[PDB]
Amino acid sequence: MDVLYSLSKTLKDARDKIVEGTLYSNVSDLIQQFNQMIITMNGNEFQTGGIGNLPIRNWNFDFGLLGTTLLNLDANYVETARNTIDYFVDFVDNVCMDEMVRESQRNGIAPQSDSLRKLSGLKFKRINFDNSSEYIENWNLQNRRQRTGFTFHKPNIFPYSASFTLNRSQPAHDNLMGTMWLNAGSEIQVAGFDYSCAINAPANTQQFEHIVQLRRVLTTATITLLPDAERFSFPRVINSADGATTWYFNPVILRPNNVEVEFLLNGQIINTYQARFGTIIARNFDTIRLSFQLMRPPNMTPAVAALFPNAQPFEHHATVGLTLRIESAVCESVLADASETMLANVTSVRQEYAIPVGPVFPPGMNWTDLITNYSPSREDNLQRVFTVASIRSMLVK
Amino acid sequence: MDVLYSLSKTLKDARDKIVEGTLYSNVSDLIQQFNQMIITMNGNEFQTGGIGNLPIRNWNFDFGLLGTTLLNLDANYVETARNTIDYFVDFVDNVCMDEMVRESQRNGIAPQSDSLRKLSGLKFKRINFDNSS
Amino acid sequence: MDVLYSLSKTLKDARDKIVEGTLYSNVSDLIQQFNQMIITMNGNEFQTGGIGNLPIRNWNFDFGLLGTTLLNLDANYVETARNTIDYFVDFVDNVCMDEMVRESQRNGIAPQSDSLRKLSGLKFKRINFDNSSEYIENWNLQNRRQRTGFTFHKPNIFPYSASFTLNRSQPAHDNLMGTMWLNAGSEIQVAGFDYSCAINAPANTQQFEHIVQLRRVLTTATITLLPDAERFSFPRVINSADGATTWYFNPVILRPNNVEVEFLLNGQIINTYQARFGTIIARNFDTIRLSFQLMRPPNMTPAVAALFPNAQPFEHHATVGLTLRIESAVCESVLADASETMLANVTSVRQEYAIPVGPVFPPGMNWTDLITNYSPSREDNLQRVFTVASIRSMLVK
Amino acid sequence: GKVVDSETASICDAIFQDEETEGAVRRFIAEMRQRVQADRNVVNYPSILHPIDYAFNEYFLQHQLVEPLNNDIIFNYIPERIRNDVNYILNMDRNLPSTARYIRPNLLQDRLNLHDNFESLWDTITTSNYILARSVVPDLKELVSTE
Amino acid sequence: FDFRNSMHMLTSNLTFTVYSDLLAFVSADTVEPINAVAFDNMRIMNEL
Ligand SMILES: [Zn+2]
Repeated sequence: MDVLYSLSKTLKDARDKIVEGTLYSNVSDLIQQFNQMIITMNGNEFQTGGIGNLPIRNWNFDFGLLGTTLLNLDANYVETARNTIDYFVDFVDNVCMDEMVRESQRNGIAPQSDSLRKLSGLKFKRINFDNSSEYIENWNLQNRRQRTGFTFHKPNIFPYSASFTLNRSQPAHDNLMGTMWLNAGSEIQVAGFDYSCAINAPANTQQFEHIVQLRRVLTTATITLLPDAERFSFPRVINSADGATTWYFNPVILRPNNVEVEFLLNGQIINTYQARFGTIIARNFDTIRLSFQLMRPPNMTPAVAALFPNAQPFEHHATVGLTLRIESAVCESVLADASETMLANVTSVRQEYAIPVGPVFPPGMNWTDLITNYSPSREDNLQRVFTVASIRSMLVK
Repeated sequence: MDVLYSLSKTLKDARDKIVEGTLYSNVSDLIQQFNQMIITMNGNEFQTGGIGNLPIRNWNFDFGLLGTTLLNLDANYVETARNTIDYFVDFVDNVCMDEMVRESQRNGIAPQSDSLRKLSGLKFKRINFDNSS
Repeated sequence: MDVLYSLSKTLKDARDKIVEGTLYSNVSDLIQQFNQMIITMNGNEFQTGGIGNLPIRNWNFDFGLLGTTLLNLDANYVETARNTIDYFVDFVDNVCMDEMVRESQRNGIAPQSDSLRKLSGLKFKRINFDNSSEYIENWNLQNRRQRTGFTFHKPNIFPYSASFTLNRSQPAHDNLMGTMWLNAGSEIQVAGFDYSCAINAPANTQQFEHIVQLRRVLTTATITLLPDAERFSFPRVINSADGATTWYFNPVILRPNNVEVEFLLNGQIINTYQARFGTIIARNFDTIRLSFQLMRPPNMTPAVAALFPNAQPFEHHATVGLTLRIESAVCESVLADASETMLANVTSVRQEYAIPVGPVFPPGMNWTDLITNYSPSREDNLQRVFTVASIRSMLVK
Repeated sequence: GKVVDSETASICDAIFQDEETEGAVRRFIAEMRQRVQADRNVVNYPSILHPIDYAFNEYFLQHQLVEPLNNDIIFNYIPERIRNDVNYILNMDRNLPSTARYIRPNLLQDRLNLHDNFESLWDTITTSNYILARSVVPDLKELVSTE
Repeated sequence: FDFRNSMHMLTSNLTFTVYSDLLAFVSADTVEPINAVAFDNMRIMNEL
């Protein structure tokens, strides 16, 4: 594995620092490393493919070296080199892809392909170098084991969930009380509604609460919290809980009262914010709890009073809400987010080559399904597969 | 300050470019820089923490250099190194944190901690490098 | 065979006694043994698989000895070793598994696989050592016509059997007398019922008896015997013997009278216990006989008298019972028990690789079927297969 | 047991006897033998130096400026031309043991540009390179009788 | 002085044979002068 990495920063820090011009000196420490490789290789036959629509190109090795008898690289030097790199490029591609599909329950955290199982071999370790690519940096630290970690802009921690819970309902659905929400990606929107506008509620206040349990702990999260749930601020016709009929939601929005957001870790409050909208920090949590209330306005102008009668029919439905977005955070486990192409790379290679569904990943690498049942096996396979995708993107995008 | 920086790219470009195998010459320019540090250090005691729930861990120095001999690094080389880095890691953490809280109305732009006020010292500037962050 | 064993205690007492640190002469007597192996090997080629979903892997040998030096083992020494062990590990696994499936009638006790048939070869015997692993200790002694068994637990000697026998019945099933039981694993529960509460029985006592014949003799058994059969102390609706209808059982429990447990061997009473509940020892037996009686209470308070009228309908059914559990015992034949993973290992490897049903073992290695018809062939194959599973578990769990 | 060099030797025999040196020492010194693999050309000999000494001698080993040698390389130390100049015959006769070893000629070009100021010295070079030349330029033959 | 920290193991090769001058191994004759040819290939010195 670590092997694999080098093979690339080798080529990038190569196809990049080797051009018509420069002084040798820039590459002395480089050229060397390079050659070392060629040697170890030459003579070993490699096989890739043998699944779905994946060609089976075979590769032989018999390549010359790189004279160090020069100062300024003459064009002629480049071309006689690029021609030798373009075999490694078109190679690695066919290598990544091959181990970017196979899955294993028992040892999923390990290598699979007849291509890689041979790389972890000892006689090859003679290469490894310059491990500063965020992902490998983290692969290693995970095998000796310690405080690993990554960076994500608008991460993808919430499996898609869009539903409601009626705490008070009746067949006609003309006087409901409950909450409706949308948890997806890095965002949560939740609204609490009370058709009666807390007319018969103690202190004329109806309490609401929304709890979201993350499948992985997020640390160092920068979060935007805003009052109101725009998504649930418009008229809707919704299916009843049993699917037998449809109800009408005609919201009128009031400010959420006594807003309290708690970021908990193992049941303990790590961060708590009372009615603080804007940017807040949640430093370590596996659960978010949003509590908010609808308080019947004690003073109402005629126009307002008219919306909230003492008796049914209740035609304007009092609604309070919150919107929470995790802009950035760190997670000890790999996740999809709004900037990295890893998930898309893995999913794309599998789709393009018609790779059959395996025993670990959900059909189509479906994110919601994956994060909903993010087992240790899925995570180890995901990390292996994401790390390979990142190695590949250093050369092929 | 700039001091502080180095101490890291030192370790990263370190805990990263040093793996069982690599042909030496990818680090010759690196090993050197490293050692230089160790020297300047050894012999000077340090103090951190001293507020809220921030432990008051104390530190000392006295470490062997790094055989620049070998041509290809053997596993044994790594471990005898990682063990020396893990003291600098667990150190720097306790260092950053210490000056990541103190504040000053007047010159609230300069160093504060008894840890850093000693770093800006002159005998230390023998380290700075690779400021691309 | 014995060969196989060594290959492991070799590795365990290896992957264990060899670590960054230890002084020199704590491995001298060990290192040696090791090398000896390598030699014998290198050159000989091996093959595994070719049955069901079993990967047909090919193996080769050609590994250097050692640097039988350095005092306090330097890290570098380890790694250059672990890399050579991990080929033997991943090997042996593929070896055990291969001979952990093949069945043979006539003479099934012996080796089968193209992998092992070559191991029993003579040029290989240069390896055997440290046979303190309970199982091998017993394998050998068995090839030497001699006695000795294994220590088991909450053993699995009783094939599942849950039934009843009506000694007095009639179409309406309103005045039955008989017994019902559950024999399973290491436990027996049996109840004797008499709807008439021995109203017309001699001495107002109804005798009951339950006999269980073990398929193998158990020696040195520690047994818990308790009055009452909780399993048969509640109301039931049961199918009639002919399956044509259902009867009602409405038990009321009385203490079993004149309890006598006999542990017999070849028809002879070896141990007998009269009304002794708690912990008892049965030192050697192939049969258990439980005799107990229901004695109509000679004196009854009104509430009791009301349950037992002189004439039908009999609505409360007098029931007496016993519970017997074999906590531990020794058997000269391998058996499944509540602690060892052998049966589960063999069954699991066969299931995972979709191994076809063979001529010896019942489909799915079904324990009840196996112990019910525990033929010599099944036992020899089971022992071979259990011994291999135990060799495998020294390295792979 | 066979060991590294003289000093290495001495030391052992020496300590072996300073009674107050852990029974482990004798042991190690004892049973510890050389490493002799015929095939391959491996030789791992037990040694003893010092941190700063190992330091030295070490690199001396890891920088044995000695590349291999195939008929092919001999053939190659030859100008791409000439070989392709029929007029000249080439052929091999001696064999090559997988023992062959040479020392790189190190022919990095000019490095120093003297051809743009150090006239004084160029003149001395040219001169030189020139005489050199005459020494080679084959003499002529079959002329037309002067007279 | 601490022993174990001074004792090292040695990676040394085994039995080379160093060669200098080189060339020599080059067996080479030459056509007869009357048969010369330049990159031309027609013949150098062709005025019989
Ligand atoms: Zn138990």
